Amino acid sequence: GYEPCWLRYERKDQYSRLRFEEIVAKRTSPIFQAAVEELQKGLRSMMEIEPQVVQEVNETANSIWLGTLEDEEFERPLEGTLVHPEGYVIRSDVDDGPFRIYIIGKTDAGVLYGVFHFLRLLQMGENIAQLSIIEQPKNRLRMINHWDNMDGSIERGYAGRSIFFVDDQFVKQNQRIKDYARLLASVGINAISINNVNVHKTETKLITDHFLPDVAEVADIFRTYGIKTFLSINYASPIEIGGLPTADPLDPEVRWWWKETAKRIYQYIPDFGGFVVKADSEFRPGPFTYGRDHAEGANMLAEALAPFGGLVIWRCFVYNCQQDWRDRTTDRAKAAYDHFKPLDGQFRENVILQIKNGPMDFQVREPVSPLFGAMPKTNQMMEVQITQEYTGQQKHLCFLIPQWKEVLDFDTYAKGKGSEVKKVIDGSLFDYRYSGIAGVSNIGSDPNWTGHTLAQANLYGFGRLAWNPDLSAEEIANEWVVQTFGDDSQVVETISWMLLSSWRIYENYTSPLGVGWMVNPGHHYGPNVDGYEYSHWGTYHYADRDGIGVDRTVATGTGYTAQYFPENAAMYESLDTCPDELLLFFHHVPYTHRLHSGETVIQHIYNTHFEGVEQAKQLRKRWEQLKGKIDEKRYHDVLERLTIQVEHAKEWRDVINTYFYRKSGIDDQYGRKIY
Amino acid sequence: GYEPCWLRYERKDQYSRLRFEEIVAKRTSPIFQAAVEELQKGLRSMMEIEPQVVQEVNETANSIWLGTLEDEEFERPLEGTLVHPEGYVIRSDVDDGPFRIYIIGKTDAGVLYGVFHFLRLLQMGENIAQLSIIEQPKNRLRMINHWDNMDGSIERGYAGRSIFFVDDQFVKQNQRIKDYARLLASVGINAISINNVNVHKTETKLITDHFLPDVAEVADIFRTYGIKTFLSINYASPIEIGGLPTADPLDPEVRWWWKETAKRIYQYIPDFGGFVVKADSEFRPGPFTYGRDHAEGANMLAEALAPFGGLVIWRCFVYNCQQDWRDRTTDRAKAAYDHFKPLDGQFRENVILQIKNGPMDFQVREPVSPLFGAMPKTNQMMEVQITQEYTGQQKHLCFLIPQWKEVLDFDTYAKGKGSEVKKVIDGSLFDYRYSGIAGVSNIGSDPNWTGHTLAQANLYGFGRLAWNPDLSAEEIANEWVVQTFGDDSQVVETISWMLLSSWRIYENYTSPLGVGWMVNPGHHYGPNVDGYEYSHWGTYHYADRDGIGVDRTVATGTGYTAQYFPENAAMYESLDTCPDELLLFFHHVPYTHRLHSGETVIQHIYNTHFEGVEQAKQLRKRWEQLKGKIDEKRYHDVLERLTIQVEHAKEWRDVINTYFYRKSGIDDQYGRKIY
Ligand SMILES: O=C(O)[C@H]1O[C@@H](O)[C@H](O)[C@@H](O)[C@@H]1O
Ligand SMILES: O=C(O)[C@H]1O[C@@H](O)[C@H](O)[C@@H](O)[C@@H]1O
Repeated sequence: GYEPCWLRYERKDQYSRLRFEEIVAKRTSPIFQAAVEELQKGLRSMMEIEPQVVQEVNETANSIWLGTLEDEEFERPLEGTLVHPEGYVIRSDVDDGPFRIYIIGKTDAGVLYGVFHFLRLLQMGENIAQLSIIEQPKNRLRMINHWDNMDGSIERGYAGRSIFFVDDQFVKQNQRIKDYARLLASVGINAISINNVNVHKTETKLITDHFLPDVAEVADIFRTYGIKTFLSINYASPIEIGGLPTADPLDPEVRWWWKETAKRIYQYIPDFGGFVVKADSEFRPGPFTYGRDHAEGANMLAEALAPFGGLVIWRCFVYNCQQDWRDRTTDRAKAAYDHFKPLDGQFRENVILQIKNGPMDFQVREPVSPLFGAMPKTNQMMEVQITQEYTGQQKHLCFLIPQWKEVLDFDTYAKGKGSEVKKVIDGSLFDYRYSGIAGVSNIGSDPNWTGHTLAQANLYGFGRLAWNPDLSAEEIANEWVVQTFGDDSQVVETISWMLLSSWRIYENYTSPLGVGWMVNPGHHYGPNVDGYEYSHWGTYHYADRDGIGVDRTVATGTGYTAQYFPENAAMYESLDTCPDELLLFFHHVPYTHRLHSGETVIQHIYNTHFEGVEQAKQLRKRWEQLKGKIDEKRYHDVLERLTIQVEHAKEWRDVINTYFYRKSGIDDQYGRKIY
Repeated sequence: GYEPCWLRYERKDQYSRLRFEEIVAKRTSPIFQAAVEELQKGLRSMMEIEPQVVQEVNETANSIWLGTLEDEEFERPLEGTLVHPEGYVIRSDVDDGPFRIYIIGKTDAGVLYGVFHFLRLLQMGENIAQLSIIEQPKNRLRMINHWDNMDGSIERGYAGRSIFFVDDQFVKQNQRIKDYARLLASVGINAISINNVNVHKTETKLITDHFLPDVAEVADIFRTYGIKTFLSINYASPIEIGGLPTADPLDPEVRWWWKETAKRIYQYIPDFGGFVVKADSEFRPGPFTYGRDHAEGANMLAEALAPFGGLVIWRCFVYNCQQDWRDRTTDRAKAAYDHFKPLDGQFRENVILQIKNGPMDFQVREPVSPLFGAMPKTNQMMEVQITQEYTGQQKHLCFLIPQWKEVLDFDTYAKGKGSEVKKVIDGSLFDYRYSGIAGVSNIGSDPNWTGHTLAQANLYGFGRLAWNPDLSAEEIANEWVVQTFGDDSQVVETISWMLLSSWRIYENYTSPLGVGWMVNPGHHYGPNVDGYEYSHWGTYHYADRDGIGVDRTVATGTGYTAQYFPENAAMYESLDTCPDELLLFFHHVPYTHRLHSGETVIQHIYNTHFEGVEQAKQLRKRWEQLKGKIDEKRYHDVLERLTIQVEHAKEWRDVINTYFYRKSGIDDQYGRKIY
């Protein structure tokens, strides 16, 4: 019914087989059982072998051994250096006898991640005669957030309907949820929230007996793949389901009601991860409704979960969603830092502030949120958007891994040089107890799971970066393409090229120089330069007949640059050093202002919009050269979306070029067609 | 549960009573019974009298006599001149004996309209000692179109939910539908379509046995008040409910299926009015879907209804709803004439083309649709929009009667001078068998029926103009206000002033000089200059840094002016004679172009937007001076909307002024505040 994505386990030829007679499973916990089952599946499918599962080694049998440190006869120095619970070692025995592969995990989940790594090696055709591998995740939380509603819709879902819910209930049975867990665990994802952060009427009851048995069945499947389950919650639940007159977190009965709710959930799900919370945002209720701050409001929930080891993931996407467009002092980009930096040191230790990559809202380019690096005493995790709300909605190709690496490698200088975002959220810089990264799911019930076949690369790559942010975009694309489309070197170079250039191509024909937006309101797809320009969401470009851009300087504008540490604040504050790609985010400038590229701002706009369309056509041409080397169905699936992309890109190009010709009155340098 | 609107029948003082002992009802048909009942109701409520109903006159009793010509002992010369079936005469007997009032109708419905006229006279405090009145409607069809959906919603409904439907069924019982019929009949409305022109899945079945008993119960109530019932239909019904493979009107089985459907409906409703049809518009299905023209498609339905006397009301709101904004040759304003003028002479005589007042879509100002006067061989009726989709959505006050009179009195010169639109649609100019006017309903389940209490004036005035287009706006406002709020001369002058100036006030702060639109897409409420400017609906202003407007001239633009007869075409074709209020509909001009008013276009925009807000404040101030002379509830109801209006008007003013300062770079002459 659906694609295997990157877990194809394609049958090898006769020159690429392995000889094994036994799999040694030293434990029989559900996680180990899932790990053995994946190994049997991959070996049968790739190697056409079915080794017998045993729980003690046969000293003359060729085998793969699965165990933790405490199951080892001899604990060797490599595995002895593991410190992370989900770490593992893979090593080939250097005896001249039988062939042995040891997969040694610090814990059961480490064996599962090691089993997927070993199968990854086989899919990629790597020689395993002499493996010596050690792997430990850098981020403790490696999470997916679902925006799924129980009516089956998905908020900002471009890949079909919910695979969890339909008709205000759980889908019964679950085979697809198991394969989804396999996919998530294969790239190391260890946590999931199954319901929309906008928690509506039915979804509020997910924390009540009416639905907890269903929640628990889903949690049972994920637990087997090392994944902890979370629920997004309605902060006003004490009123809406508890019959309380208030949801004030300082009200004693409210506090008790959340404690009782927590106790009840842990009776159904003893390892429940915790709650995700959108509060006091976009008209969703929160502590502010009762005159309290977010430390008071998070802490109350945190105390309810604390006896059970749960976590509060408190989202920092908070801002004035009723801004007066006339008010040029108010800057939405400043809101999250101004709201949360003052609260550093006031939160309970099982609270994690979840912060999007940028301070606005997942635009094709945004500078990094200044909150990263600014709260040494508070756990932080980054939120990225795998579903492409403003990056093409899986109609346009957009591999997001390069952008995420830019954010992850951005140096905040919080503790001087070498204070990259990745060190903030991996908890090493400030010693955070809990931290990491989360991504808003791009899947849905479409058979290819992500809408665009090539958007599978974004779910894959999210997981790889969450495991190790230092992985290059090039090697992540290489692994994904080889596993999903095979190892033909023309196929590999071509799709890797498409992926790696796709984000830049889409940026080129959409909003210029980091100013964001210029999208149709509502569904957010396609060009509309003035779409929100006189609205109340805080999203303005201020374009007029002379110039464009948001003045966020301290010298003459909103002062947003001061939220950065001095090295970055100065870079952005000055007109002459601000990087071109963010210029209009930080400065209001005349259309004739000359960029570092030598282009005027206006001619830059024309150039990237004309040239972006030419690059999308090139994306399609290169895919077409792969006909015959890709199966017909996926070939045509992707080709159809690239053609949709090329046609829509022409619209972006012409709407933006005409808008700006109409305003600026300045013609294209090269005389190209502006309507 | 709801307001009586203009049928308050307020108790008179002791110096304003009438003495009657009998009502003489010469017939006992349902219409007469409804007429007697209304007279008893009004006399009891106003006069505190309950004359006995009798069916033969008592020669010594003071009485009101109700009958048709054939019930008269003596048929007098006045009533003898009646020719229209719904005409009536009211005359006081000039005998010195008992007091007698005769209400003599050409038919039963004429007696009902005469009964409402007589009660209108009493409400207004007129001396009835010596009445001699003759009244005959000018428009044969005086119709209301409902945009009600069976889920209870109303498309472009700003006055609550449907009073007909809820939960995909009919509301059972019906008292409110009876009072609604009383209101419609009091202003002479004689036809109604109860369901949205956009006919969705459930609504398609309104022509099937599953719902026809319900339709018929509603039709029974309306029939008693002289109103014929119509249904809007889904042109694709032969496929969606009939199981046919096509809905091609030339397919023999499709033709038969509509004949059978017509026969079945007339078994439930023997005087069924007919069908309203939106076809080949806004993605709704029609003949074009099968490669046929609208004469072929209307005629097929017309033949199905013909044996039963039904009518096909075929809407002319047809256009390219997938226009390329780049294509400046295509002009949505030309579409209806180009589609239907070629078909003159091809339609069956029980087809009526229903044409909106203007060629775009009910904007605050549009020139008159050129189809009026252009089809001597085809019945035409005009469609107006009583619900205020683009004229303030009943948040802003907008009495539409002055605009409708401008359209009605517009001289097409189709047969030389004196070829006003009103003569086209009343059928006198071309001898149409069936013709008239329809209005899209502004009511809903709100207790005050129209959302804005003062929008009741629009339903009232629609009906009065449909009866007699020559009535002045001043006397319609005077009648409505006196009946709804009483006769205090400060109350009367004030509300009449508010009504009569409201449309101009709202135009002043919305789109300038007839160009239309500049509304938020989707719900269509409030300012958004570029809202549809790069969309596919054909609605562009072409504003740039130098100028604005649609060039619809023959000399250099779309040639739309040529659709008018020569006298109007030349007026609009020339830059110097085109009236200011339509200038940007017809010409693209520089912001510095000087109007007949002496204003430049840009300064005109600034002036009317600043001054419009000052006029809305004045609307509120004048209503406030009426406190104490209006009941508290309606006083506060209206005041709340006027305050909403004033605040929203400030938004319109500032968004449009800033947009145009940003584009034009030209400051306000007077130095007023432009953000
Ligand atoms: O992050 C959030 O909560 C919000 O992000 C926006 O990008 C999106 O339009 C919303 O659907 C969502 O609820
Ligand atoms: O007249 C029509 O059919 C259409 O008129 C528009 O003014 C309105 O936006 C639509 O809701 C409607 O269906």
